[PDB]
Amino acid sequence: SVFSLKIDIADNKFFNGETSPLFSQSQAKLARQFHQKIAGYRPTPLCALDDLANLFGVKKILVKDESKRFGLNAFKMLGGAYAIAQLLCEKYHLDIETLSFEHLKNAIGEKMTFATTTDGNHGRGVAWAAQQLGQNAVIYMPKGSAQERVDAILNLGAECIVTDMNYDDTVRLTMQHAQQHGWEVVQDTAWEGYTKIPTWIMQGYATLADEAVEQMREMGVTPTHVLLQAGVGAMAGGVLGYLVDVYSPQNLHSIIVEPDKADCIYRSGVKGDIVNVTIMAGLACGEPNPLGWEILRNCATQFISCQDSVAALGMRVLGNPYGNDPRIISGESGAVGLGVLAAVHYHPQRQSLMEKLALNKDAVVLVISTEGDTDVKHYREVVWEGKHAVAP
Amino acid sequence: SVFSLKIDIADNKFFNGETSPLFSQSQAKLARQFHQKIAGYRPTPLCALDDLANLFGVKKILVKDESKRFGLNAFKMLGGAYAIAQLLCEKYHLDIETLSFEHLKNAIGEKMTFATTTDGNHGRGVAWAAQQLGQNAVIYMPKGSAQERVDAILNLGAECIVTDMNYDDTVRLTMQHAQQHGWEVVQDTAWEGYTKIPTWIMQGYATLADEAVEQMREMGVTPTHVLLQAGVGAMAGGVLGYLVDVYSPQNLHSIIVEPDKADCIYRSGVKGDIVTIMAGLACGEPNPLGWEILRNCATQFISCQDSVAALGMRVLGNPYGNDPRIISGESGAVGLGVLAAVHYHPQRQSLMEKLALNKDAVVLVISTEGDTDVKHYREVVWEGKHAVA
Repeated sequence: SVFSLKIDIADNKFFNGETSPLFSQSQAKLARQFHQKIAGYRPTPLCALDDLANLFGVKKILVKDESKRFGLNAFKMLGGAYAIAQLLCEKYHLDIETLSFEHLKNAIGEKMTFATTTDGNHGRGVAWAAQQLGQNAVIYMPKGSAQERVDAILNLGAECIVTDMNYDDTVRLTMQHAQQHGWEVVQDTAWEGYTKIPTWIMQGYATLADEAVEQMREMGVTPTHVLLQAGVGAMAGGVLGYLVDVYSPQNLHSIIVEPDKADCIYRSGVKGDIVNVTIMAGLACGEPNPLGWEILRNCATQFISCQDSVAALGMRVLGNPYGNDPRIISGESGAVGLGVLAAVHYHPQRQSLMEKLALNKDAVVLVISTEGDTDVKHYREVVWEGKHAVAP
Repeated sequence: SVFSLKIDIADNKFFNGETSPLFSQSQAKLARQFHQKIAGYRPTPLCALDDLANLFGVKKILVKDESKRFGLNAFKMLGGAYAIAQLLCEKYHLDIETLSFEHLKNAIGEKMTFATTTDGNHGRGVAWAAQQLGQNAVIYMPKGSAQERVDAILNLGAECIVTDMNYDDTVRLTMQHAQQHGWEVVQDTAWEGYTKIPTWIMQGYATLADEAVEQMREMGVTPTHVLLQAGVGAMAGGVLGYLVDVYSPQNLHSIIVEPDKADCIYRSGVKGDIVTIMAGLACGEPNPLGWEILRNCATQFISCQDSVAALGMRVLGNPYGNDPRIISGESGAVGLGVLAAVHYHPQRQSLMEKLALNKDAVVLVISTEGDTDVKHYREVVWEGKHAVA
C-alpha cells in the first residue's frame, strides 16, 4: 500500500569535511583490542538484505545486528565497559593496553561506585561492567520505565531506583547523589567539565564500525551510504568519526535519523548552533552531545526528522524479512534507520525522496540495528498486534 | 498484552462419533500414491513451534505448512489435480496408477475443458492440473480479485475472466457457460446432482493428513487437538474424516474455525441443519459432504472475529523464541490465530478449559496457504493493517 509518513530531510549546510582528532581508526582498533579480550566476544553479524534491496531499488542493504552483542541485547556496553575499564585502570595506575579483562576482574584495590541515569541500555552496560569488575553501580531510571529494563539492571547486581521524575530531573538527581556520596558519574553524554568519560564511550562504540568495515571488506563491498539513529549523538558521532576516517566524508553519504519529538540534532543542523529540546527508549535528547555534534556538524551529509511510526515499520520489516533475507530482531530505536528506507519506498514521493537521499541502483546502504527486543512486551505489541500501525 | 477478540465457542451438540468409510485412511493413501508420482513431490513441512507452545501453556503446537505444496503456495492442488486425473481416466479409459503426465501433456485427440469459479487457490490448482495434463481450463474470478491471483492463473496457460459480480453470481455464470459450451464444472463444493468431483477433491486433500500423521509418528507424538479452518468445510471434512479414522473421534479434540461474516458451519452446528470474505474461506452454503463429517465428528465450532487471522499471520511470520518462521496467508493462519487470541484474552483460563487446552495438549494446526497476495501479506505484517486494537 502507498502511505505518507512524515519524513523531513535537510542537507547539512554546515558541512566542512573536517575529520576528528578524538574519534578515528586508531582509537577504535585500540578499543576493539580491549573488547577482543572479554569472555564471549564475537563480532556481531552484518546481515545482507539482498531481496529487500532489490525491492527498494538499491544495490545492497547491510544491517549491523547489535542485538548479538554479548547477551546485553544492544551495542551500548562497547562504550560503557570501555569507559569503566579506563576509569578503573586510571585509579589503579594500570595500563589498559597491556592487560586482559580477566586481569582487571581479579584486580585488587579501592572500590569505586558508578552512578548513571538511563532509559534502558546505557545503564545496563554500566551495570554489566561494574559487576564484571567487582565494583558497585547505582542506576536511576525515570518515571514510567518498563519493569523488564529495571530487572535487567537488578539482575546485574546493581541498585536500580525508579524515580517520580522524568529523564532530566533524574540526571540532576544522579549528579547530586554522586556528589553527596563520592560516586563516579558515568553518562553517555558530555557537558562542561565532563568530556573524559563520554570520549571513551564514543571511542568504544567505534568497535562496531571497525567490525562492519572488516566484514564489508570480506564481502568485497564498499558502502556509499550510512544511516545513523541519534539521541544526543554519541553513537552517531563515534561511529561516523570512524567511518569518515576510512572512507572520507565526501565519499560517504551519511544520514542522521531522529524522531520528530526529540530532533535536537536536526534542529541544530538547520541553525548551525546547539538547539535544546516521551521518546522511544534510546533516542531521547535534551541537549545534543557537544563532542558528537562536532563530528556531525562537520561530516554528516543530511539530517532526518521522522514520524514515530516509522520505527515501528522498521521493526516489522526486519522481523519478517522479504524473499529469502535473514530475520533480524530489532527494538524501536534499533530499527528506525531501516524504517526510513521502508517509509521512503512506499511513499508517494518515492522518486524525489530517493533523489534527495541520493539512493539509486548502485547504493550500498549501511544500517545499524542498535538493540534487539529489550522490551519484549512492546516488541510483540508492534510485530504481532500491529500496535503503532502505519494507518491507525 | 491484553486484548479481547471475539471468539465464539460452541460445543457440537449433534456429535455421534460416526466415522466415514468413504473419507478414511485407504482413500487418502490412494490419493497420496498419485501425488507421490508427480515431479518434485515432497511432503510439506510439519513445523514444531516449541517456544510458542511453552508461552501459550501447551505441550506442542505443530503447523502443517502448505506454502510448500509444490510451487502452488497452497494445499488446493491436492484435491483439484486428483479429481481432474480421475475425470480423465474415467472418460478416456485410463488407469490412474499408470497415468503419465508427459504422455497426456503431448497427446493429440479429444480434450476436456474444465470450468471453475475461484477466489484464488482452487482455480489455480485446476489450472495447474489442466496445464500438466494437456487439457483446457476456463477460470472465473469475482469482482475485486487480486491481480496477482489472476496473473498466476494466466501464467498456467488458462483463461481467466474477472467478472463484475460476487463469488456466488460468478459460480452461476460458470455453470451457465459450461452447460452452454459443454465444459466440465470443477467446483470444490457439492450440491444435488453434483457430488462425485467434490468427493475426489476431499479425498485428495487428505494426503496432507496422511503426511502429517507419518510426520507426527516419526516425531513420536500423538495429537490431542486439531484446528481446522473451514469455508464450506471441504478441507475440514476430508482432513478430519481421515484423522478420526486414525485416532478415533473421541480421542481427538477437533475445533472447526470460521471467520465472522462467513460462519455457515458454526450456524449449522448450533441449529443442526444446513443454513467479499477473506480469500479461501467464503461459504454462503455449507458443503453437504463435508457437513456430514463435521456434524458427526467435530468436537467444537468457532466463530471468530476477522482480525484473528491477521494476528495469526504476524505470529507465524515473526516467531517467538527460536521457533521456525512460517509464511501464512489470511485464511492460512486463522487456526493459529485462535490460539494466539486465546493466550492474550482476559478469559484465557476459561477459554483453554472450554477448549481442553492444557500443559499436555499437542495441537495440530494447518497453514493452508502462503503469501498468495504479497501486497496484502506485507500490508498485514509490515504496515500493521487489520491491527488488534
